[PDB]
Amino acid sequence: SGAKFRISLGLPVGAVINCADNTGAKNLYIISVKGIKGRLNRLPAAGVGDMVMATVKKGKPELRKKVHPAVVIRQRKSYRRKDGVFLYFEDNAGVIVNNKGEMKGSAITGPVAKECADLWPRIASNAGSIA
Amino acid sequence: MKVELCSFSGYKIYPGHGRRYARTDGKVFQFLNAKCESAFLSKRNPRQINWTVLYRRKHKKGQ
Amino acid sequence: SHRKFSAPRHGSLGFLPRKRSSRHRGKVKSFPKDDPSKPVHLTAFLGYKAGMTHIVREVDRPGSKVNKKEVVEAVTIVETPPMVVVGIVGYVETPRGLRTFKTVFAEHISDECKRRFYKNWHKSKKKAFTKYCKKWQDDAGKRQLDKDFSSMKKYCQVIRVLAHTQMRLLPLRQKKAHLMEIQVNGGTVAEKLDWARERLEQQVPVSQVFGQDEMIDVIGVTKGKGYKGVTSRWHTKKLPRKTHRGLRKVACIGAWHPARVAFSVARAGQKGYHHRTEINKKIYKIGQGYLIKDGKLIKNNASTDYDLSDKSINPLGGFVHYGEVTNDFVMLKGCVVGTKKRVLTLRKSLLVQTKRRALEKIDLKFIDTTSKFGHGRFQTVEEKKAFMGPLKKD
RNA sequence: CUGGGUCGGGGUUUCGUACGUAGCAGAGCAGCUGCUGCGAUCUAUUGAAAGUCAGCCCUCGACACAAGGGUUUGU
RNA sequence: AUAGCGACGUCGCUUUUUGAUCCUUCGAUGUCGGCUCUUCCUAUCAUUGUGAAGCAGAAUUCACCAAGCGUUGGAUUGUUCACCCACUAAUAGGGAACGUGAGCUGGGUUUAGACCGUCGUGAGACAGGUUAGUUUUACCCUACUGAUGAUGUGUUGUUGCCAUGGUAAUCCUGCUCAGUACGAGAGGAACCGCAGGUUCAGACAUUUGGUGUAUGUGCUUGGCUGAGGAGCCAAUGGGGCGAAGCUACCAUCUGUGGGAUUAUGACUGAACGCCUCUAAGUCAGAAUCCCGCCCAGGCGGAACGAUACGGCAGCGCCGA
RNA sequence: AUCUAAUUAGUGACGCGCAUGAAUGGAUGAACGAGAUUCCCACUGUCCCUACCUACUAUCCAGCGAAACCACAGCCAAGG
RNA sequence: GCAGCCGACUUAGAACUGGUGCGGACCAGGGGAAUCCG
RNA sequence: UCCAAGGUGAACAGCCUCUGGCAUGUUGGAACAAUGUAGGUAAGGGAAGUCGGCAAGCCGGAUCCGUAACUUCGGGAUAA
Ligand SMILES: [Mg+2]
Ligand SMILES: [Mg+2]
Ligand SMILES: [Mg+2]
Ligand SMILES: [Mg+2]
Ligand SMILES: [Mg+2]
Ligand SMILES: [Mg+2]
Ligand SMILES: [Mg+2]
Ligand SMILES: [Mg+2]
Ligand SMILES: [Mg+2]
Ligand SMILES: [Mg+2]
Ligand SMILES: [Mg+2]
Ligand SMILES: [Mg+2]
Ligand SMILES: [Mg+2]
Ligand SMILES: [Mg+2]
Ligand SMILES: [Mg+2]
Ligand SMILES: [Mg+2]
Ligand SMILES: [Mg+2]
Ligand SMILES: [Mg+2]
Ligand SMILES: [Mg+2]
Ligand SMILES: [Mg+2]
Ligand SMILES: [Mg+2]
Ligand SMILES: [Mg+2]
Ligand SMILES: [Mg+2]
Ligand SMILES: [Mg+2]
Ligand SMILES: [Mg+2]
Ligand SMILES: [Mg+2]
Ligand SMILES: [Mg+2]
Ligand SMILES: [Mg+2]
Ligand SMILES: [Mg+2]
Ligand SMILES: [Mg+2]
Ligand SMILES: [Mg+2]
Ligand SMILES: [Mg+2]
Ligand SMILES: [Mg+2]
Ligand SMILES: [Mg+2]
Ligand SMILES: [Mg+2]
Ligand SMILES: [Mg+2]
Ligand SMILES: [Mg+2]
Ligand SMILES: [Mg+2]
Repeated sequence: SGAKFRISLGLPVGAVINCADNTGAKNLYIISVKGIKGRLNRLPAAGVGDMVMATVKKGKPELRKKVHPAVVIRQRKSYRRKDGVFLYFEDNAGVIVNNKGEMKGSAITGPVAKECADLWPRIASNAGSIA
Repeated sequence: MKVELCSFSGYKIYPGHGRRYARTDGKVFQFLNAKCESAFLSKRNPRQINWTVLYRRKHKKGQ
Repeated sequence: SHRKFSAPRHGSLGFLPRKRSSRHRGKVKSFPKDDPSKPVHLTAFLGYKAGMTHIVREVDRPGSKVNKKEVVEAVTIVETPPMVVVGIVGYVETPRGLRTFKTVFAEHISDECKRRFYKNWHKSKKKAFTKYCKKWQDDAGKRQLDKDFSSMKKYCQVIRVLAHTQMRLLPLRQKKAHLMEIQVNGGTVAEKLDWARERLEQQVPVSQVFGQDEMIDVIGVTKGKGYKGVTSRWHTKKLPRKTHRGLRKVACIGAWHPARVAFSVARAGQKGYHHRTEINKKIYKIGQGYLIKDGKLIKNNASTDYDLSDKSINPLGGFVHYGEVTNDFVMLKGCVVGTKKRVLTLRKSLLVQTKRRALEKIDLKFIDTTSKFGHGRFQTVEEKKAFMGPLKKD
């Protein structure tokens, strides 16, 4: 019912992030950010809880040389909650999902940001820890 | 509000200030400012930093 | 040939003469529209920018996550000591505009107000209004100005109270008080005038001009930045590193056959110190100044009903580059134009607002008073001493 | 009898615990028959020392200074 | 036949393709692209308002007013072109000396060095390929950006008016409506609310981040002042932390109302006994237009204050 | 075919070779190259997307002081 | 084979110790897989 | 062309000093705007920039381990 608030975005196109699931992929090469219109010379960038297109540069052979939708769950750029706390994680990590939203994998390693959790309910179910 | 303590310095965190930090294995930590944050990231032990509440408590200073 | 790739133009031509403002005090270009139905009231005020701080407040808006939650918001402190009303000026509509008709001044004018009439108070003999003031204590002058009041009532359609601020109470170097004309919006001209004629040479606090959780406009002058290049004046794209004759420039001024530099092309020059009017700033708190109540003074003008402390709005060590505020102030959400200790004009909203944001009630539960002269750590000196314990200095 | 200015004093804040002195604290080592010397470092004095408007806040402490100088302007 | 197309014909428009010519320039107008930046056109891709479908809904076609606002990020290539990946609401087309080299770059063409293929007996040639190859000058005039000032009101000052210019906001998603209208089913809307976001604009520093020669405070290398203490030199010795100040969609705040009307749909109503939105008269009507809000303030005005000694004097008003 | 999400690039093959080919030398090749190309790791202000700091300038002043260039000069729209 | 007296820079090992900092300034090779040519 | 101190250090390297020499390189003062020239530092990303990783940045000394394909058997090699 409530769309996500604007948060700082620190993952432009061309960033490789950890893949925190059991799909076998170990990398996620951000390809483009869904819902981004952009302007001249402006790289599309993604933050926590944003669906992106990604390719696997290191992992199971059948997951490579292909384009997968993915969702970013942890970022290292500090972002400001509306309650006034600046939060940033240890690493940039995401999971592989399809267009509908449910994960391709089954479990998530490490914490999951609250912004991702309340926006993608299916990921929150598998999230071991929150925020 | 939830007035709360700094992970490294042990001071009092007020709602507008400070910075939150989340490690890959959970264990959410909280820092008063970049001073304490950089000390914690460089893995300085608070017991040997003089201006820390942990150091003062361990050396029984004050009271 | 056309542009291969399109892009919105940099900057706005709506603020085109990017020159230093010809005035230092914000000018009210348009007052709220008058209607005789409402009772008489002022429409503007003068304050001084002091600083910014946090507030923690509960949010009441169904639909969003912040509903029934609490958030922190930046607020700006504006010190507003009560104004002094020292005249009234009438205006009559003409086919050529709105021409001033007559001004009437009070008998007693403070020397801090008379400072404004002199470019050098020290060498002057302070002779302003000395002969004018004699019109009030003689029958000739009394019947001279009473029919003037009558003529203003008969022929004037706009009445503006000429009122000056009171810089004696401010912690500033300046003693020359500002003054301005605040239009009076209310009933017909007769009562609109015979209501100001007794407000003459009297106090007007901001609490009876504005109210809480009201949306107002702030008119001021931006912070000056001096001569700036194009890449900082207009935020154009920076040229690549291989450029020969500098890279913080604009590559192509214009085409050939227009044969001139158009006014729409970004050029280097003056940045800052511009006149700006920002609308829809919400009052959060109309504070109450220091006052002596039975010997001791009341100082807890920053104590909420959820905090119950004895801390003033002043932070530890006072406001940086301004001082400490001891008069009634106004707390505005967000940032406002100008620098520290800069004079600001508060103006009532020109628009009628029926929106959740405009009509939202405000109930603070915490005002941050930690030091701004660095990373503040303690709200008040008492709690700082309680935490620290005794020191070597005592 | 008012004004700013300089200095000083507090407030805030930055860094992190000064010199000296003391210690049966100190890897040990040398000399004199337990004592005396060298010894990075450690503990106490010591949230100590130092800086803090030059564009931070308050002072009512001290000091001198401030009733000036020049050029013009008439319906 | 004419929702949508349209053969065989036939009439036009444009100078964003190429030709044709050789009028200007050979005592030289710097000759491809890309980057940057502004403005303009409409032959409208999207958005606003409409009309028509072989328009049930959804989607999609055709047409009208319309250029206000948008029209992206990349792989390959010197490319213009082209193709592909992805996002999007859409990834429409063009002009401005095939805009823009005293703005850049110089990858390509186009000197001199070389290599290969074909041609030539040969020197050499090749809109064949390849590699390396100096990109000069503004202090003048104007234009433009800002900064003093001039101009009259007797001199000055304060408060003001607005003639004129400029002008700015834009699009999307979620929720609800609603699994509803519609439809056999599959599917599947809309307005009104509510919460947000994109691009743009104007600010600002509480907070987060950046800078840091307060050369502020510790640490530390080499040398130097006999040593301690205190310091200094190494073109900022190096390195932690850092006040203030600047500063970031890398933080935070704000972004508006009317009027006449276009297309179109209508009312009354003749011409033409009926009919007709039109002839006379009348109505609703929009990202358009104009103004408001906002920025500047005219060889444009207004109201008001004070208006030059006490030895001299200068002044103002009056003495029809 | 491989490399990429995507490759007029690169590499490996195919050979009907406009117009390859044997001291006008053919093929290969360790070591070397301020030689020409492609990809990968690391690194980074090249970029997203800019900001701040320092030194010398530029700026103003005292003194001292040229040159290029110059028909006359210098606000525009359209017309011819 | 021992005793006494002089001595020049090295190398290795150990303990203690500092806020993990130690070629602390200065000096001071980025790397790998390939193709073409010589 | 000849003479050539001390410390650090492999070193006649770089940095500091002594004997000897000099007065900042044909002017000074006040400011600290833009744009430059020469140095630096930047959150998150890490070549997405560009014809092209141009420029800048990473590594860097010494000691102890370890060191591949290929090879003209010498090397590659301070490989990594
Ligand atoms: Mg680009
Ligand atoms: Mg275009
Ligand atoms: Mg160049
Ligand atoms: Mg501060
Ligand atoms: Mg020319
Ligand atoms: Mg020429
Ligand atoms: Mg049209
Ligand atoms: Mg040119
Ligand atoms: Mg070339
Ligand atoms: Mg050649
Ligand atoms: Mg000059
Ligand atoms: Mg206008
Ligand atoms: Mg800050
Ligand atoms: Mg900081
Ligand atoms: Mg800072
Ligand atoms: Mg010492
Ligand atoms: Mg030297
Ligand atoms: Mg730092
Ligand atoms: Mg209307
Ligand atoms: Mg009509
Ligand atoms: Mg109408
Ligand atoms: Mg490539
Ligand atoms: Mg091949
Ligand atoms: Mg042959
Ligand atoms: Mg032969
Ligand atoms: Mg041959
Ligand atoms: Mg001079
Ligand atoms: Mg080969
Ligand atoms: Mg050779
Ligand atoms: Mg010098
Ligand atoms: Mg000299
Ligand atoms: Mg000389
Ligand atoms: Mg010289
Ligand atoms: Mg960075
Ligand atoms: Mg980093
Ligand atoms: Mg590109
Ligand atoms: Mg290089
Ligand atoms: Mg090798």
